[PDB]
Amino acid sequence: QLVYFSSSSENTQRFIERLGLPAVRIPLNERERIQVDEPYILIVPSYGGGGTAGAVPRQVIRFLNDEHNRALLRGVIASGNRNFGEAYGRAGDVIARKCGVPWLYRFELMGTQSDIENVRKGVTEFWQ
Amino acid sequence: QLVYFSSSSENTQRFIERLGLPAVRIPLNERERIQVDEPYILIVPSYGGGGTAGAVPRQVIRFLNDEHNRALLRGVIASGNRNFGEAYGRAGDVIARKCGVPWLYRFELMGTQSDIENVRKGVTEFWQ
Amino acid sequence: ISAINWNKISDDKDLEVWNRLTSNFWLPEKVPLSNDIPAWQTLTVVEQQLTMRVFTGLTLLDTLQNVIGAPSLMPDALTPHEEAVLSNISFMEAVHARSYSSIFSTLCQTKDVDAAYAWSEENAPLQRKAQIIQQHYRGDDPLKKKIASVFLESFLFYSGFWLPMYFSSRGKLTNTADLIRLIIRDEAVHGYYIGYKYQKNMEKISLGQREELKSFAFDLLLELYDNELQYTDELYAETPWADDVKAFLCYNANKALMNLGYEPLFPAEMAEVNPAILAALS
Amino acid sequence: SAINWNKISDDKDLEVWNRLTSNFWLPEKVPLSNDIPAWQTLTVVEQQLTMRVFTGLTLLDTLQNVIGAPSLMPDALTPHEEAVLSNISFMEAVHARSYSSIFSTLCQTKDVDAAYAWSEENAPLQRKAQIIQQHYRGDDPLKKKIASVFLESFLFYSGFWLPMYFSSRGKLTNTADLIRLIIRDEAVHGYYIGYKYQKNMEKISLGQREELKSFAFDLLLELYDNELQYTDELYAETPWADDVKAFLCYNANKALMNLGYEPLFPAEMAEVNPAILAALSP
Ligand SMILES: Cc1cc2nc3c(=O)[nH]c(=O)nc-3n(C[C@H](O)[C@H](O)[C@H](O)COP(=O)(O)O)c2cc1C
Ligand SMILES: Cc1cc2nc3c(=O)[nH]c(=O)nc-3n(C[C@H](O)[C@H](O)[C@H](O)COP(=O)(O)O)c2cc1C
Ligand SMILES: [Mn+2]
Ligand SMILES: [Mn+2]
Ligand SMILES: [Mn+2]
Ligand SMILES: [Mn+2]
Repeated sequence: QLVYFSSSSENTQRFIERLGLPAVRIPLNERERIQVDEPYILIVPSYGGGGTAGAVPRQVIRFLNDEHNRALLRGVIASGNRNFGEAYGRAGDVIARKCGVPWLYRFELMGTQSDIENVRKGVTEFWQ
Repeated sequence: QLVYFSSSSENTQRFIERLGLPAVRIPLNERERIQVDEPYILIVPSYGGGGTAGAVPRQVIRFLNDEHNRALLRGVIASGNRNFGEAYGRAGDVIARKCGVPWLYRFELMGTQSDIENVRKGVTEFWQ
Repeated sequence: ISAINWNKISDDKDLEVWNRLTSNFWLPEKVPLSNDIPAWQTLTVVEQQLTMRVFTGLTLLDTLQNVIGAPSLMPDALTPHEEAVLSNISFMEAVHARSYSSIFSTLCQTKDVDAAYAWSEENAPLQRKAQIIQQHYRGDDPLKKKIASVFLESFLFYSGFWLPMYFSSRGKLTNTADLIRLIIRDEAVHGYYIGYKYQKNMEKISLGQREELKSFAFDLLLELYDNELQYTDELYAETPWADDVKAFLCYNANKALMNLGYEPLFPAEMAEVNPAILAALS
Repeated sequence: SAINWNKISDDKDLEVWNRLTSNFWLPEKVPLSNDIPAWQTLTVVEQQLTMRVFTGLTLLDTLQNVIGAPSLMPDALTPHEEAVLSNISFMEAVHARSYSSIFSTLCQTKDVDAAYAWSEENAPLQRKAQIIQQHYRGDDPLKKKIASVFLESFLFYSGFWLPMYFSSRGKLTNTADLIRLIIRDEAVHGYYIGYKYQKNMEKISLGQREELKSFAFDLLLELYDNELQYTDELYAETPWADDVKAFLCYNANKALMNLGYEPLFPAEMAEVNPAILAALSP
């Protein structure tokens, strides 16, 4: 299973529609909180800009500070843009360093055809 | 005698045209240098903005660091804008504190009618 | 459209003002506004309403300078370097407008802010003012726009800017005053620069046209002046400070005229400011 | 009307306003002087190319400053949209100014002016400048946003390839730092203008979106073909021509994704040498 967040720009959203795999979306509305009952890989876009810790979106932090969802986290994939230098996919290693889970993949915006390809093959071989 | 500098905006120039008193202008062209053979009060606009020393215009420094002109300097009058807070008339007290000559007056832009009356009465009383 | 060369300057003032305005960069987040909360709590209801109505008014005019004012001056630039400076001016007008929202956010209650906004919408003198200014911006004469701009921020704005400067001298809302001083520092350079270019533009038109514009400016000034007296009277109606605000208006009107290359019009009596106000300014 | 930053319609305006403003920088904050020993080791061919690249980028950034961003302002959905566009506009001037900072520190005036004249004469560069300007003067708000996103998220990277290449060789590392600040701005610029294009797509009919999709890909390929020619004339005396073209295809796909479209160029066309991608993101 895959859990993801996407803003009103919906870049990561369109990545998962083109991916094909069944996934659950972390609500854009901050009041509504969603709960997961099975082990998952988290796909999160970066919004740091620099190094002021705010790379991970607020809706994800609220999702992950919940002990139920956090314990079921198995891996993380980060999206973003290479044009942000060292901060490209910053949300990835921040979640990976804090939770202890490994940082799996790294891609840009909606993902290229090579990206979807590598995430499809990557996820299945991860579970095995 | 009065010595003054004014930029291409000519705010100080129009104060002296409305002052009536005989005056000589420090050339706008940096290559052209002028020499003065009489004691004088210097009227100068401020171009600091903040506190990075560069309040005195470049053409005034080249006039002043010449030993001949510096010796005959007797006082300094600054122009500017109150909107620059503490830096209002910064070029005045920078020339004053360095050369040891007193800082006499402080006016805005082209100077008000009050300023012209205050400078006329001030100049005559200074030589006294 | 040519490739800009900052190492081939036609007018030295373009570089000087560019350098000044850019290195003067600031954001409302740089000022610790939340430290004014205790001082805000000690103000009377009258003083609180006045403050909110002053800034809601100033937000309109700075937005006007952001969207219509500074953009309308751009097609009439004499150098390419002038275009770039006007791009900065435009953006900083948005910062100016944005920072008034930072004050409401930190100090005021949402209900009262919206009431102050609705008060500014209904206020006739304010709307009449904004319609006159933008009428000239939508006009076809580039020189009248430059007059309107200088009059707006080097003169008209100071009916509202008086208030935080008064509070400053009383030791209240000192950080809000620090904010306003950053805006005022911007506007001095804005007026100087636009006024300078006004005079440069007049150097390529006939002498008869120059005299026609001098008559126009003084007529427009007195028109806006008479309307601002009405605006002051409605704002400061609950206070006994109107006469002191009007004195401060004439003082800046003279500076606005001097930005354009004209002599000050208002005599000492009318332009005599309370020394505490000038002290808070400097 | 008076802008209110506490009554945000689209939450994305405030996020982008905060990112772009707190990203503020000036070319003076980059130590370009430390690149002079590296510049003296570059060959005559390499130096000539460097200057021709930046004079071309100066024209295009000025176009974005003067016509580009200001032509998007009347077509804004929110008042906050206009304030962000003020910032983009201003920062295009900073971008264009920073290329002159490079010439001042490293290059010789006879060589710089020759490069400017070369850019005047160059046919593909002028063709690119004319085509983009043509859409800004147009009456269609949707095509303006397409042209703007294509220019700075795709076309620029034929020039931006060079500093990143030198960076991977350990040459002109401070110049590349400056470029990475421009690149960081443009990623946000393209994202935002692309995002606002998609919000504008909501109002036009289902069939009207299909015509814009056709237009976008037509414009992309018309500009892509023109950029191949521009690349060949720039990199004529160097074996790097084919590597720049791959870097163009890689960025063209990102330009499309900003607008919410599928990538067009396949992996084998858009495969960039890892050293160039490493210089962009360490
Ligand atoms: C304000 C802002 C900050 C961003 N910061 C980063 C960043 O630090 N690192 C990165 O790789 N991408 C960054 N991005 C790019 C986004 O990660 C990218 O556009 C992503 O596709 C957004 O996904 P979404 O549309 O699902 O929210 C930033 C974008 C914005 C608007
Ligand atoms: C870039 C710049 C910086 C300025 N800095 C100051 C200052 O630090 N203090 C001050 O009182 N006035 C300052 N001013 C205002 C000028 O001193 C004022 O406009 C003066 O009247 C100009 O006279 P001039 O036209 O003869 O050059 C500054 C003006 C500019 C354009
Ligand atoms: Mn303003
Ligand atoms: Mn202004
Ligand atoms: Mn740019
Ligand atoms: Mn841009």
